[PDB]
Amino acid sequence: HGSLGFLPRKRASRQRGKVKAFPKDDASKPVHLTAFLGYKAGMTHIVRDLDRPGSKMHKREILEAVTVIETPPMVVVGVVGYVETPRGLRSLTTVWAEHLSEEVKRRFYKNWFKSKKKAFTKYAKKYAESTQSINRELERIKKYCSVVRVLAHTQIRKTPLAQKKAHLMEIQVNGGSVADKVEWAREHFEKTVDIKSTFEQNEMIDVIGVTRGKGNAGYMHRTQLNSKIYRIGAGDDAKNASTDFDATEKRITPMGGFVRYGVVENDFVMLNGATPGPVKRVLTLRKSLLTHTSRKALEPVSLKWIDTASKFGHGRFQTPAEAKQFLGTLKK
Amino acid sequence: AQGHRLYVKAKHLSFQRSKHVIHPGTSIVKIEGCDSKEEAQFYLGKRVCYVYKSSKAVRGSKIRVIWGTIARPHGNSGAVRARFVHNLPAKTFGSSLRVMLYPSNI
Amino acid sequence: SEFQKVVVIDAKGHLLGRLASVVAKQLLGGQKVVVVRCEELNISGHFFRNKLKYLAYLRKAFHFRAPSRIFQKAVRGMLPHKTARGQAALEHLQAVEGIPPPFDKQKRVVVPAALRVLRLKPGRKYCTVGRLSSEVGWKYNDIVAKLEERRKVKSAAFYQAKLAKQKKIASAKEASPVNQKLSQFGY
RNA sequence: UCUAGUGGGCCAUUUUUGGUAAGCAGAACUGGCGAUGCGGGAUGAACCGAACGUGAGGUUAAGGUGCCGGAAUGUACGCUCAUCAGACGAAAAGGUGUUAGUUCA
RNA sequence: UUGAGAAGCUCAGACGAGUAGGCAGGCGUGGAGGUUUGUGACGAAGCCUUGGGCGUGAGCCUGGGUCGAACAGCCUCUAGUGCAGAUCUUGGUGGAAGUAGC
RNA sequence: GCGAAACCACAGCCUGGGGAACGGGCCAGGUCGUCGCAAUGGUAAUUCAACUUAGUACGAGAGGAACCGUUGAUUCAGAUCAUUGGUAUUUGCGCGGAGCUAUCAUCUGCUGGAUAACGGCUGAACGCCUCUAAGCCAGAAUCCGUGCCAGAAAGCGACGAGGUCCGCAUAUGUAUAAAAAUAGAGGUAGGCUACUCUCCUGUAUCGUAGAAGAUGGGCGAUGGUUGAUGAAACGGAAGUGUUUUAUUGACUUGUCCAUGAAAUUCCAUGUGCGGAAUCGAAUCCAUUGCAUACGACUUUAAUGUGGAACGGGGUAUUGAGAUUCUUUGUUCCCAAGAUUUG
Repeated sequence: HGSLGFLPRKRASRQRGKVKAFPKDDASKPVHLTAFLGYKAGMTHIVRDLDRPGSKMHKREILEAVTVIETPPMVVVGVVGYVETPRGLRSLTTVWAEHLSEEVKRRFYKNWFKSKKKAFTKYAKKYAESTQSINRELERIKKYCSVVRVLAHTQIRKTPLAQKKAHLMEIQVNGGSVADKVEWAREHFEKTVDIKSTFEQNEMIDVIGVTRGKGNAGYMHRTQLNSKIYRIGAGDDAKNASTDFDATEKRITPMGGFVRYGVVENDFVMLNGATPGPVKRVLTLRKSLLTHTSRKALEPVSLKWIDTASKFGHGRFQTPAEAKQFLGTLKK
Repeated sequence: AQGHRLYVKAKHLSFQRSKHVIHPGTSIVKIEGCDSKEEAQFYLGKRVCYVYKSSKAVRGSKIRVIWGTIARPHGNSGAVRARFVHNLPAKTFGSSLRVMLYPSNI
Repeated sequence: SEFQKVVVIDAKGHLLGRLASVVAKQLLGGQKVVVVRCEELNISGHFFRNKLKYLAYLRKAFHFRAPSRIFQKAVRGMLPHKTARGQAALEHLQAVEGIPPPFDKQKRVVVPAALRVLRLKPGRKYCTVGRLSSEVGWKYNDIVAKLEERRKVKSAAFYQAKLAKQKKIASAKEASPVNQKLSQFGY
C-alpha cells in the first residue's frame, strides 16, 4: 500500500479492460484499430532461443513464462463521433450498424428473455427505411468530428464461454483523416477483423485488464506494459503450437483443454509474462502508448517449442498422440 | 406594443442602512437614466409603485401594488429615497419598480 | 444607466478585479450577467507574481483552474454568499471560456471602468488569465485558441454581409429627397 | 442636627526614581472602567466619537464611499511596481534599485 | 364657558444611565366588617382558545369552547399573601432505549 | 419474549483572530440500459551492482573516460494462481482431483517540456564592453504536465427500449452578433498597394398613430410588415437558431377623407393531484457466489440448438480399481410468479 499510485485500492466495476488512454494518431499513420479484446486462455511456459546482442544467453534457448490469450476476431458494428469541445471530448452522434447479433443486442437487455428483445429493432427499421439519415449522420461525423471510434462486440460464441452477452468495446480507429476512419468503419460495418490484422505480433502490446477479485483485495483494472507478442496463432491453424523446431503438428490447446476455460478454437496471441485477471477474462490488447525501442522489442521472437502439457490436472507429455505409441498398448 | 409605459423603470436596491443597522421604513431606489443627484431632483415627489402577483385572485384580479413616493436623493450617483405605504419586503432587493410622471410639475 | 434581462460581456482586455466588482454589483442589482471570453481577462502584475499567488493557493479546498472558475471565484468573494440573497445573485452569473453558439450571435458589451487600456499605466506588465491558467492545470487552451479563429472568420463574414447589405439603404437614404428636405431636426 | 451604604482594585496616561545586557520595577499625579447602553475600530472590557424616556423629520461626530457595505471606480498634484509590495530584530547594511533636491563643482 | 372628586381644573419651562442604598405610587392572592335594593342552572368558579380589547407594566375586561354551584366590584380590616433556581420537598413524565443485558 | 440504570442548560463540520478560556456559542473564511468524455484528487518504482563497453580515449604512465548491452540484485507497489510447491470433506483415492494460496510458477512498476544554481547568445544602461536591464537558449535528482489509479452516491454526452379512461381542484420595445490595438486601428480607389475617409462611444441605429389601437371609402406603391401552413439550405462549442422562401390572408400609418369613442363626467389596477383498466422495463424472484455482519453486489429461470438435475462420460486424480468440465441420452423445468416505478 506504499505506492499511492494504486492507493486508495477500490475494485474496478467494468470487467472489460478500459482504454483510459488511446494511442495518439496522425494522418500519416494508416487507418487501423488500436485495441483488440482477448480472453485469458492460459499462460504456460514455452522454450524459445534469445537472439539478442550482448545477451548472456545470446543465441541460447530460453524457456519463457508466456501467455496464450484467446482472441476471437472482433466485429465492428457501429461508430461514435467525438467533437473536440472546450469542456472536453463530447460524443456528437453514434451511428450503429444496421444489423446486430443477438449476443450484442443481449448486452443491453439484462434478461434478454423479457418480452420482445427489441434492441435496435426500430433502429434497424429506420436504418433501412432511411439510409439517408445514416448518410447524414456519417456526414455529420466527417464534418464535425476529430476522434472516430468503432463499436465492437465480442464473438463469445466461438469461445467456449457460457456468457452470451457480447462484450462491446469502443475501439478507436487511428490514422488517416476522420472521413477515412468513417469510410473504413462504414465499409467494415457488420464485419469481423482478426487480431492478426490489428497486431502483427512483432509489435509491443501493452495489454490492459482488470485484476481478479481475491474474495478491497484485487478486482482492480491494471495496465501491463512492455509485453511484446510472440505468436498470434489463428484458431484454424493447428500448427500454432508447432514451431519450426517442434514441427510435429499440435494445437495451441494442450491436453485436458484449458484450466477453467476449455479448449481454444479461435485465434490467439502469444505473449510473455502474466496479466491481471483470472482465466478466460476479457483482456484489452491495445497498441502501446509509447513507441518504446527497447532491444527486447527490437529482437524478433523465434519460439523453440510450445509447452502443451496437461491443463487442469497434470500432464507429463506434450500431446497424447505421441504418448499413444510412447506407452505400451493400453488394456483397451 | 411600444405605445404604453408612461412610467420609468427603477430597481429596489436596499433599505436605508448603516453598516449593521437597517431602516426598512425608507428604501433606496435606483431610477434608470438618472445618473446624478441633480437629475434626481426631477423625480422627487413622484409616485413609485411595486407591482407583483399573488396566487389568490382577490378583487377578481391577479395583480397587487404597493404605492410610494420619492422623498429625497441618496448619494451622488442618482439613487433616491422612497417611502412606501407599506414597507417593501426584503425579498424585493433587486426587483423592479415603476416611477410615474405624476404629480407632474412639467 | 439602463438594464437588460441578460447582459453579455466580452471579457477581452478587462481587469479581473475591476470587472468582478462591477459584475457582482450588477448581480445584486437584479440582473442576469453572462461573461464570455473569460480566458482573455487581464491581471495587473508580472507572470511570476500571480504564479506564486496561485501556487500558494494550490498549497491551501477544491482548486479550480479554468479561467471562468477563476473569475467565478473572484465574483463570489464580492457577494454575500452565506445568505440566500448572495446565493441567488450568484446563480445569475454565467462565466465561460470563449463565446459559445448561444452567445456569439448576441451583442456583447464592455465595461470601461474595467478595461485595461483605460486603467493600467502604459508599459506595465500584465498577466492574462488564460495564459496563467494554461500552466497551472488547464489543458484546453490550444483547442479554444484554435476554435476562436473559426468563430472570428464566421463573424467577420457576417459583418461583411451586413455591411454590404447596409450600403444599399445608406445609398438609398441620400437618394430619397425627404431625408434632407426635413433634416433641420438634426436627423 | 441625624442617617443608610462603601473603608478595594483594574486599564493605564503623564510627571518621575532606581535602573538593567535590555526589557523592567518604585513613588506621586492624572482620569476613565468600576454603577454605562450607543456609532466606529474586520471581530474586540477598556482606542477614537458620544453618554440613554417613546417616536417622526432633519443634520452631524468618530470613521468611511471598488464589491461584500449605506456613501464619488470624485477632482488636482506626486512616490512606488515589490517574483514575500503596500494598505498593519534577522534592520546594520547591501542595492550595475530609483525619485527629487542641497553642497562643492 | 359651565373646566369646584380644591384630593379638581389649568398654564409654563427644564430634565430623563444606574449597582449598593433610600423614597413614593400601584397590581395580584386567602379570610373579615360594610356596600353594590351585585352576578348565577336562561349556567357561578375553574380550565382551554392562531377570537377581541385595555394598561409603560404588575395585571384586567371580554367572545367561543368546555363545564356544573357557587362568585365578584368598591371602602376598610387582616395575613401561613405572589417563585425558575436552594446538588430544594412531594408527585408525574421524558431522552438515554427497546440500549446494557436476562 | 422480558427489560434497566448512570447521565442530561442547549445546540453541535474545520482553519485563524476575538486581549479576561473566548468557543461550541462571536468576527473573517473554507424508467431501464449501452458506450463514452473528465471537474477533481493521489501517484513509484528507488535504483545500483558487476562484467564487458575498459584497462577504453585522454593520460609518460598510473588513474580513467565517453561508452554499451547483458546479467542480476537492495527496498517497496499492483498482481495473475497458467505450470509447479503447498493444497486437503473431491472425504475421491499417504497421494489428493476441480480450484485456491504462495514470485514457492510467473508478470511486474512512464516520459516530454518548463526551469533552480551555474553556463552562454543577443544587448543597452555605461558609443564599446557587459547571461540581463527588455529578451532568449542550454541546464537539477527540481517543477509542470504525460502515463497509471480512481472518478462528480446530486458531473455530463451519444445511443437503444409512459400513454388512455374516472373523480376532484382550477414584461410592458422582453429590438441591436466582425476582430483589433493605442509605440491606433477599421475600411479605402486602383492594381500588392498608394493615399483619402471614419472614430473622438449607443444622446446612435431599428421600430414607435389608430375607441391597446375600430369600422369604411379609398388613393400612392401596386410593397413593406407579419399570421398560418408546405418547405429546403446554413448553423456542432452547448449548432436549437440564422436565412431562403412557395404561397395563402390580413394590418398596410405611405398618404387623403368620412364615421364610432363619452355619465369610468379629477388619481386608485387547458394545467395540476388521487384512483383504476393497459403497455414495456427493472428488482425480488429459479437463482448464483462472482459478492458476503446484514445490507448490497455479479451471472444465469420465459416454449427453447433454452436453462438446470440425473444416467453418465471426458479431463485429470489415483497407481488393477474408483471419483469428479462435458453430453446429438433421459427427465425436470416450462408463455417463471410477484413487487416496483415509468
